[PDB]
Amino acid sequence: MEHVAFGSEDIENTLAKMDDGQLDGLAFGAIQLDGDGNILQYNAAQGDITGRDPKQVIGKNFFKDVAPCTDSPEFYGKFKEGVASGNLNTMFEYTFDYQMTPTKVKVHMKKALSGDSYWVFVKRV
Ligand SMILES: *C(=O)/C=C\c1ccc(O)cc1
Repeated sequence: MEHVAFGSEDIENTLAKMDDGQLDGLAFGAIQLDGDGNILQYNAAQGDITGRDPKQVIGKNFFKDVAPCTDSPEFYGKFKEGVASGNLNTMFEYTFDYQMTPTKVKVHMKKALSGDSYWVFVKRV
């Protein structure tokens, strides 16, 4: 259980040191996306919430393949804008409802410290 609070101001610095195994000890859902939306990391808390098997979604496109419910200006559009601008820090509520019971969550999207990588953090509300 890695002690990092959701929405922490310096979360990108703290998560810079975690490998896939340490990511699995977070109290919340954590997805790392590349600039095109491909999933690079996907932790255990996130699979708990979504029912996805983390090893099976690495490599897949989040917006096209795994989470089409996020393919809308309200989620993907903010993502695309941040990638385009090279800056991203936003939090909002969303409902996850593809192939699963509709689940309301808090989403925090933030640019990683490292290269062209972007974090998506999720927790139940
Ligand atoms: C909408 O599609 C939100 C996200 C999401 C992620 C994974 C799975 O399996 C369903 C939905």
